Amino acid sequence: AMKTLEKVNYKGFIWPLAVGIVLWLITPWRPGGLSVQAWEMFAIFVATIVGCITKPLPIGGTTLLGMVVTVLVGLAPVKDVVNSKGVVIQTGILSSFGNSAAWLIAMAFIMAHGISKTGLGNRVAYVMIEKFGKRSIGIGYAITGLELMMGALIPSNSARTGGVTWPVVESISKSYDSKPNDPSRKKIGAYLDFMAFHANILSTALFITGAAPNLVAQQMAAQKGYQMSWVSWFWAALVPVLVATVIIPLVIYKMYPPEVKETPNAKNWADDKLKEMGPISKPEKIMATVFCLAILLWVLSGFFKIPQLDSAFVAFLAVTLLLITGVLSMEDALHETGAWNILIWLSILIFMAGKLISYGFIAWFAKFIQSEVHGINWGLVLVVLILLMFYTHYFFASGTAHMTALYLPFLTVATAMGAPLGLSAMLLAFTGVINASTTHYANGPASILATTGYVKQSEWWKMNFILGLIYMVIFGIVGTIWMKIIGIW
Amino acid sequence: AMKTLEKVNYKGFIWPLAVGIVLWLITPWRPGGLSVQAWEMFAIFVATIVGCITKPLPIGGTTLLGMVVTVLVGLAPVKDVVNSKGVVIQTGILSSFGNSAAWLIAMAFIMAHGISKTGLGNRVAYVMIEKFGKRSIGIGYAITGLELMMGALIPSNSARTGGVTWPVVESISKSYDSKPNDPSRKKIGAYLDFMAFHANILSTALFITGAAPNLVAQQMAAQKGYQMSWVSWFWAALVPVLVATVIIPLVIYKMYPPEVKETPNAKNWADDKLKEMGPISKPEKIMATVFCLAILLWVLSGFFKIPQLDSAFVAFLAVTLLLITGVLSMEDALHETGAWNILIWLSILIFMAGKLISYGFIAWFAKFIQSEVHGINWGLVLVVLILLMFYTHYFFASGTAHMTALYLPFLTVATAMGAPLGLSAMLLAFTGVINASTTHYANGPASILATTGYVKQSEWWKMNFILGLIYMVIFGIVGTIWMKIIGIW
Repeated sequence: AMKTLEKVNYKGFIWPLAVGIVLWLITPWRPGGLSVQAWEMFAIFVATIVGCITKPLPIGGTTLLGMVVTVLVGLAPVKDVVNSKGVVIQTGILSSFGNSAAWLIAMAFIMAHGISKTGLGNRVAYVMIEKFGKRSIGIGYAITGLELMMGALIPSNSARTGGVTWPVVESISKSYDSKPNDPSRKKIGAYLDFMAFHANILSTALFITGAAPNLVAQQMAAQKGYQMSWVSWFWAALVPVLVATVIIPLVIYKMYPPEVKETPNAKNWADDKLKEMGPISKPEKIMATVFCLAILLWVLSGFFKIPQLDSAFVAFLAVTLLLITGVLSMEDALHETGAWNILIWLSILIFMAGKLISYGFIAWFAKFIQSEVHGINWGLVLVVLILLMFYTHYFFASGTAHMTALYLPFLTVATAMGAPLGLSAMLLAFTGVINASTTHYANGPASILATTGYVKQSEWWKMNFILGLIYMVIFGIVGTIWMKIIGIW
Repeated sequence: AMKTLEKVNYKGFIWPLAVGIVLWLITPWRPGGLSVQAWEMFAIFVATIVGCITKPLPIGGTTLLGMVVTVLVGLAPVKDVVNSKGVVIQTGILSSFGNSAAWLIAMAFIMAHGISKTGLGNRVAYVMIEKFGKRSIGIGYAITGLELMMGALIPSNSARTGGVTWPVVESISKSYDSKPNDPSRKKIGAYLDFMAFHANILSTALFITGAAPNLVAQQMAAQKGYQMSWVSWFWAALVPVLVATVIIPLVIYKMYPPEVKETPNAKNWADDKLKEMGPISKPEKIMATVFCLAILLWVLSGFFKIPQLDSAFVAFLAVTLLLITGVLSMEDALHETGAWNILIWLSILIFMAGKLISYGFIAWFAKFIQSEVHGINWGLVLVVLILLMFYTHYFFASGTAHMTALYLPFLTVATAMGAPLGLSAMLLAFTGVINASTTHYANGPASILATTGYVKQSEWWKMNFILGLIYMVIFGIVGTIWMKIIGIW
């Protein structure tokens, strides 16, 4: 019954494969000490990322093409190759899909559809349109304050983004007639999408329990003899985080203003639509009960490290509660396509970047940086190390892997050339937080919010580059002078 | 705006939950030598399967609830617990989803949607409705011939079902107005679904390359000192397979007839609808070409063991070709809910059965049966071993794992009690083939065809039980005397 082919953007293929081909041919001229497979994997990964920007096919199609090409040129098995002694000496593409980040985000997508089905989403949206809808930046500051308060309680940033702030932004933009993948997207949806992302960055920076890279940094710094202690982290971050809480939202507002900037009659419009919506119903009350069990289990996860409190498992059990309760048919959860899309593409990207790690590319880079800096005072060693830890996150889809790979090497560099370990440790952990202001695979929240269709990826990458400059300036300078005002060095 | 709740079948919970609770509560009197964790995992598994038949929720919902319950009672982590030397000492629930069987079947589901989207399916359906179909048992024997022909070439049984025979059955039954999850299913669809399953069983029985358990059996028999020789297997199976090729289709036709048994004008109807479909189009030409590249890559799978020829990867590569050409939009591939349903539920069931293995349940069973059979002549030893090898496949979601677990133990039993090594090696390998006539998770094809909505699972299990009796009689006795005519025992 199909007559013509789907319109495919073939020009989108010109840039990635050309880039890949060119870097393929530069394999004889690799830096030395590397590996031919390491350089080939770098080539395929960069080609795939450029494909995620030039968009031949949606990102799922581009990452599927990348994964298929990866297997085709012999850089990754399909099944895990097992040691002899049980170890997996090289992992295949099918294990890509047993990833915690992807599964947490996908199940969070399913519960967000639950929220919007009940009608709870629009109830929360109208409550917040009444209390801050007068002036859009009021709503923006509302959700940044909400994220900042959640930072100290919900120890995983992806749970905060996919469970709370993204449902809020979606609801609010639906009540404003702002739908994704549409010109309509720019009435308020895109500004609040980007603001949610950077609020998540700020909340991760404020608390040592904002994201797992923070705790990796804490363990690695403790290995070298420096104890971060929540209050230590909090007091070191308080003033730079506040300077950022004022600078970043306003630079976003000037750079990415939200079309509709004032709703002078927001209070009465919101009250009317809450009155017509009627009192809360039993599907919405059930949904709220499951939502607060998800929040409470995520918070207890912070104190009890057990499987039953795993952030992905909390989402799984929340959705199975949603199924047994009757809020959600399983045909409702099945054709909620964002979950399976993110499962495909984010798992493939995490796998390819992990291969970048496992072939010795990041290790070679750490060794290169260890050998290249020698005749310099420790202040400039610190500036250069902050810059390198920042910009190497273009080659990471995790954050925990980034810290595991480069935090202890860079920290040993800094202390080996005279810099004080507490200051350097704090600076590098902060850079590990502000790394998120880069790619769409930087962390979980970046993967959610760069893909919802409200913010194009041109704008995402460019504005994140600008904000990364501002974040580094803020944290570097303000945090260094604040951290000796408090006595850390 | 949701008004009232989705209807949930709560009575469906009584039987599984009752069974689970009682099997939990009799844990102290477990058979002895069995871990409490093995017995508890057994209880959860039986509860989940009983739920898949009593249906408190769709199969995805019940297996998800089962997996959540598994984690809740401390029988499975969420992340893999790794040794401190790379070994995995306990496997978590997220690794379940990097499964080749589930992913192969899911990508085949999306490629079948491609076939039926282009209109290629209905062209194939009308060609065979014109060449067979005036009498529906003609269609049944046609698809049985198709499976029999593919058995010697395409080494994966699920690839044969999901890549070829299921699209054929769906196409034909859509052209016969026999449509799933409704009474209309009984015009011809259910008959062709069940007949496809058993054609796949027979073709797997005919050739030593019919499914992976065959090659596991041959390697184990060589470990014990008996060499199967393709022609060996073919010659030993041919006459029993022919007796089955005559008996089983007729027993299915009498037991499960297809309401529409005669189409007196089938050839002219098919010629009419082929005339009006018009000449083949470029979308269908592209789809047919990628289909036959999939088939040739699957046949090369039989001779070259390389990742680029992996049957799951071949499915991935076929779908990415379908994406590059434009046959399939990526939103088309995203809202095909059968693929994600099969991924979820089949991955969870394979995971739970694996836990059945890894906790030592099947090992205790092998040792118990080793202790139980002692004072009996070897003919009765062979009968009871065939019976046990058949009926233990209710506690297996793989088949390869079943063979790896119990084939060499049962064979050492049989040979240790006087039986001739070639005879029971062949009898147990045949039993491993005809094991499929059991559950809906028996093998890949069983999970595909038992779930399409054409065959209820009540009738599936019951009719599979009857046909399993018939399969055992045929293969056991007829194959034993036929294998005595040849120089085997």
